Amino acid sequence: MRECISIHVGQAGVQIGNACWELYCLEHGIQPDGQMDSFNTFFSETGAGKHVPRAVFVDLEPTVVDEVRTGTYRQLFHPEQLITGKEDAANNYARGHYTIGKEIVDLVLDRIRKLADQCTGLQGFLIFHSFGGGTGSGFTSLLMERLSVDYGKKSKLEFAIYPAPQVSTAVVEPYNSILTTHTTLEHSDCAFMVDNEAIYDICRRNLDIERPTYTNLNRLIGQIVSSITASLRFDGALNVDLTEFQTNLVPYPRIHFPLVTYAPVISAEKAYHEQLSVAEITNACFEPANQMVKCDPRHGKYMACCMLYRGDVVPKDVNAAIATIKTKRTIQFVDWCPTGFKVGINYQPPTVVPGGDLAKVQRAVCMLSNTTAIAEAWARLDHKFDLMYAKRAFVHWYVGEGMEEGEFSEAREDLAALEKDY
Amino acid sequence: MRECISIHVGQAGVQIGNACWELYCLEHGIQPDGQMDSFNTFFSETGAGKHVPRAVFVDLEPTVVDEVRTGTYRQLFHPEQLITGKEDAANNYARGHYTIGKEIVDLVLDRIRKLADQCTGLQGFLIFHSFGGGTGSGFTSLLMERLSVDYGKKSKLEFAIYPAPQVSTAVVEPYNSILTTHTTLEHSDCAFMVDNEAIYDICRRNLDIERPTYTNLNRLIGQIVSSITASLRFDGALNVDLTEFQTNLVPYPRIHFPLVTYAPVISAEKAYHEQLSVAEITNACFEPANQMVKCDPRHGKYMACCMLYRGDVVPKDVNAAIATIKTKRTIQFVDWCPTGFKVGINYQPPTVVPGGDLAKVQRAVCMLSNTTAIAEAWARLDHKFDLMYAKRAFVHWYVGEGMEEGEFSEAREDLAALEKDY
Amino acid sequence: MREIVHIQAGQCGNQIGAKFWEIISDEHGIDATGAYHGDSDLQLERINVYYNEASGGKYVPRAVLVDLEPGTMDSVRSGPFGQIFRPDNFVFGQSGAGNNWAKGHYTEGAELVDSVLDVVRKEAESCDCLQGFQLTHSLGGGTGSGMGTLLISKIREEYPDRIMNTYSVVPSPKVSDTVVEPYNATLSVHQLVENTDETYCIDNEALYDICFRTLKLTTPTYGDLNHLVSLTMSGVTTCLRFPGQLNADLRKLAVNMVPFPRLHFFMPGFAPLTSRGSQQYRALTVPELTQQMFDAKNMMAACDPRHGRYLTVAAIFRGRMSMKEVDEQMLNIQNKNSSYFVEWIPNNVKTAVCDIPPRGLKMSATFIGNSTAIQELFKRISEQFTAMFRRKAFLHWYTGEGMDEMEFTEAESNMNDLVSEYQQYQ
Ligand SMILES: Nc1nc2c(ncn2[C@@H]2O[C@H](COP(=O)(O)OP(=O)(O)OP(=O)(O)O)[C@@H](O)[C@H]2O)c(=O)[nH]1
Ligand SMILES: Nc1nc2c(ncn2[C@@H]2O[C@H](COP(=O)(O)OP(=O)(O)OP(=O)(O)O)[C@@H](O)[C@H]2O)c(=O)[nH]1
Ligand SMILES: Nc1nc2c(ncn2[C@@H]2O[C@H](COP(=O)(O)OP(=O)(O)OP(O)(O)=S)[C@@H](O)[C@H]2O)c(=O)[nH]1
Repeated sequence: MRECISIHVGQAGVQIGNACWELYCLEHGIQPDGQMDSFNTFFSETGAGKHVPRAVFVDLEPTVVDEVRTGTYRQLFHPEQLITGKEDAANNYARGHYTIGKEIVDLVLDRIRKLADQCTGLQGFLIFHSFGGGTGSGFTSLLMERLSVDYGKKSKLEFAIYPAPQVSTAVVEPYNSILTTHTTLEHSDCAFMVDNEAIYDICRRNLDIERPTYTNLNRLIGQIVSSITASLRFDGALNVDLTEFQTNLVPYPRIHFPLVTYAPVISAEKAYHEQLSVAEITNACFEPANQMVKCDPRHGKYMACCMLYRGDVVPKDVNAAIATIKTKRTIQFVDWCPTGFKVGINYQPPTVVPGGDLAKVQRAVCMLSNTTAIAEAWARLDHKFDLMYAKRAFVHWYVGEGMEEGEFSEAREDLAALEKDY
Repeated sequence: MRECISIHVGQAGVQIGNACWELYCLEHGIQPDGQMDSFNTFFSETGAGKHVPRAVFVDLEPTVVDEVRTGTYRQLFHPEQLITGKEDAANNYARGHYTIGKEIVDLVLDRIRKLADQCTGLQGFLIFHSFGGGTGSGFTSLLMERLSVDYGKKSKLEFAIYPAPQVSTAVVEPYNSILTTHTTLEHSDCAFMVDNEAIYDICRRNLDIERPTYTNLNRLIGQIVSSITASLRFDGALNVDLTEFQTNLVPYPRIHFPLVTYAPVISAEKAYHEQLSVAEITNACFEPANQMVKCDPRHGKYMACCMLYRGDVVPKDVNAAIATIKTKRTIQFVDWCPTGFKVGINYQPPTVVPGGDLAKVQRAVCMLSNTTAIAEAWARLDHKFDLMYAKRAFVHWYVGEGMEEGEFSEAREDLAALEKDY
Repeated sequence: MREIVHIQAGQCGNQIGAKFWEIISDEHGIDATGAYHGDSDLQLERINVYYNEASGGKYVPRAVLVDLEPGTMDSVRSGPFGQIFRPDNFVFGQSGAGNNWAKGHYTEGAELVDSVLDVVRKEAESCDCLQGFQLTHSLGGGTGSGMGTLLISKIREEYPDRIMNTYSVVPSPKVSDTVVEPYNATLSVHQLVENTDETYCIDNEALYDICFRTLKLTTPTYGDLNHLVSLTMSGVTTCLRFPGQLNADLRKLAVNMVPFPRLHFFMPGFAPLTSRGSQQYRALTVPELTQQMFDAKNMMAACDPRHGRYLTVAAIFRGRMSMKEVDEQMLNIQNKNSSYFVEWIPNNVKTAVCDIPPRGLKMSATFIGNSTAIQELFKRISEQFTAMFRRKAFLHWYTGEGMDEMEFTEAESNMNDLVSEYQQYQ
């Protein structure tokens, strides 16, 4: 026995946390109130037939928190773990990092500290947020360094909604993205991808949902986190811990930004049309378009590859499929990283939702790597930042939060050094 | 056995001395009259159950002295240690330095000399005053050089109320500030910060006192001096003397202006909301906004850092917290000063007042350093002096006290040389 | 939560605010008296932003009515939905500035500033959190511009952190309704460059031509202008008032539209706008709107953006569609309108969607864009001001109210600097 803590900041973070808790509740049979020992990794035993999520819901705006506290799962969540803000940063990293974040970071730090107090087997921290959101950038970053300074070497996992190259809710998104990336770089143990446009494209072409909604995105995150945490929440042939995830993909602290991909995303009518075998599902998932990242991995080199099989998957078939994956030349690896393969097998089949896009299947695989194509996105973001900051636009907004342009500039050069480190 | 002498000049100095003596009396259980051996560092044993403060209260105006001699602590203070003036300098350094100060410096010099006569273990001198006040600048400076010439190398500690960049009671404050700084620079062993605006901001945001009063400021000084003098007034694991304070932070006589900060400043209702651990309180105190100085220390380099823990604080936890403070890059130090850390541990918990803003706590830490950000304030003051003296305004007031503009100019260049010495 | 206080100046401003209020009563399911009858919880969940908690299950608009004459006062109160306003919000003068900025700002504004500040402070304090303000007035009129300037100055000196927008009505270049209206526009803009965070410029002749041609009406009236105004109204404020998959507010738009503090003038937009025998035949799809987003026909403030360059574009949508179509449409808009767009502001389209469509339309689209086309309008205003100030004509009316020469000189210098900066951006 062991536990983990999930952190949700901003609208995207709150929605993601709610969806993930919906998964964890329906997978273990939790009714909306909390009733009917691996489920203790995310829920706490007190009283009689009771469980509550080990999470904190915080946002500078109370709209999403109000929406959460109006669902049928009010009884499921403790009221005190929901935090309501008053002044949304409005896509401003500095606003949510200094003006409102500094006076509300205390209660959250403080009581996630108790969440660790009753969880002596705290494996790590889960963070869900968005770069585009000013709250989800600033408050998330500051609480990230607060976690680092209050816990030391404790493992921490970040799930960030990176704005897409052509999808941006706010035009000031480069400022928030660069600022948060420079601020939390040294402490970000592992940060993933989310490309909204790639999610929409995959849903429209794979699930063939011409009119999807953010619920599809919500379980897109939900199924990813479920596949990641199945090892901790269910036994398997070779379970994988959170520590090994950062051990394999962080030989150097500078590069800790791996991309994620799921296989498969198939509707029930199309699930009738295809049953999964290891070779086909892996080679489909390794296909660049199947990746939920809008960056072709074949442009650069591959760091490492991690497989997360769940269900009735034969390890020998895994080895054979992975080998025949290796031999083909569409896949290339760095010279000094010949053997960077870790496989995690779990016996728990992926869980379905009623009325969901995904189809109920006994087996699945999670696609886990850090390709060099992320450098393309980083360079494009840096170029956009240079263009839109060259005339110094929207800077006065961050100035009114009380800093001058210097920190913007050296964050730009820090991220440039990160980009050229490849 | 040993003693120390506290000097109070001007309205601010008199109020500060009164507040500090209130602390020293309530900490040791002194009733307003003086009754019920470490308390002998500030009080003298004569007769039966008697103690009186080892202090001199002097001001060019008798308003504050009259206010002091009308409180319930008339019996506590000897009448003869209160000095009443007749002509306040009215925010004029020259007036209080020549016109009225020169004919009343004699009795005070003279009888603080007896205060040293019966105190053979005189550790040093404590001086409390204000740069903005003409009395607290001129008379304080002249008595400072008189102390230097009548005692030689005796340690002397100065507590000055430096006017804030945007808070100034008098518009002629640059004249008094520059003049006193140039006059007492060579003899000022150690001078601190007081920023009134920073005090108000911290009280309004940390203590959440929307309507504070100068009593909060009075114990802001009172708690600072108590934390400084706890080593002399109470034993500890590693007590620190006044001499070591100037030994560590004055490798060169030019730079002897360290800033001070306390941790924490938390009300009783918020004290219910947070209990102190070493890592969190230190990292909060090192935060620039927690500093009671309106200068961001991250602009420049750090000279040295001194910790003054009081209460049940583990030295091993101190070392671990200080190390993890060192590793993080928000803190930087000069190349030729790698090891500038001194830690003073005391077993006496900080003392509370009834009806006070601070909450009664068994442990506290005092934040003690000399950052380069003081150069920013010095440069801004010099620039304001240049602007408001360029047309030679308010100079005739100092002329009527009988000097020409030259000394103003070379004081300006002396402080410019001090500024560029960084 | 995020309460917004409405202040209306001038007869046109009062009519516009009233029409807004009936439109909000439609959108939120409020009858002519104030009772709620909406069929969905979404209308009444965020009713507190524009309404207050009234006893007896009622709601009253958070409005402030200001005028120097009670003629339009009585017409508005006796008109439709006049009982939904308490008599206290109606404060009026008795002299009338007579289309004079100086009179309405100093002579008659002296005894109205106290009343307007008292009522706005009452509205601010009686609410939970005032997110911002919205003002409507006409720059062509003299009194309304003076009230606009005075109120923005008092708000800036009282609530410097609370942003707002001003929906001023710039006089039409083609028609000189008032001889001294160039002075009114001069002083109003000189105060707007200084007391307003962002401003939408609404020009008459453009909406007149839209009603004439796009709507195909042979008898355009003030009613249709107020209707389209209320559509702009709802289009901007629906993201805050109604739930959305991409939630937005006035603060988001202000952050996305203001690159420099003096560069804050934008030109609002609405679509689709089609008649009965075209709507049943037109395509009720996004492309029919994206061909309508960028056009000099359905264009709001009479200066062609094609001559200049767009600064950035904001697009809010209300209906039932997916989001990727919007993103690819915006990308195509860039691809084809690259010359008309700015090269150094990539992806300058601000995309947000409100879930709830307006009453009676399953889409409406509000085009919030900024272009250097307003440079032409400002330059023409400046040259007109120079033309009839060189002759020193009609200066006596202003100088009799405590006016001065070089004051107008720095006013015209401020517009000169503004137009020079806009040209430099171009
Ligand atoms: N993938 C995904 N992203 C979402 C979802 N909801 C919101 N987002 C992200 O949120 C961004 C919009 O801004 P928010 O993060 O909501 O900002 P906010 O919550 O208002 O916080 P502030 O900007 O500080 O006021 C978009 O760019 C999305 O990337 C969702 O359901 N799925
Ligand atoms: N922090 C703090 N400062 C004080 C307090 N009381 C007075 N001061 C300082 O005193 C200054 C006002 O001038 P004074 O020092 O009182 O001058 P004075 O006592 O009249 O002496 P002269 O100017 O020579 O007449 C202010 O700028 C404050 O900085 C206090 O209670 N707390
Ligand atoms: N769109 C629209 N414009 C209007 C309406 N009423 C008046 N206007 C325009 O406003 C301009 C006059 O502004 P107005 O507010 O009447 O000046 P005023 O200063 O307030 O007039 P007065 O009170 O001193 S007499 C005219 O050019 C007219 O076209 C209206 O109901 N809708």
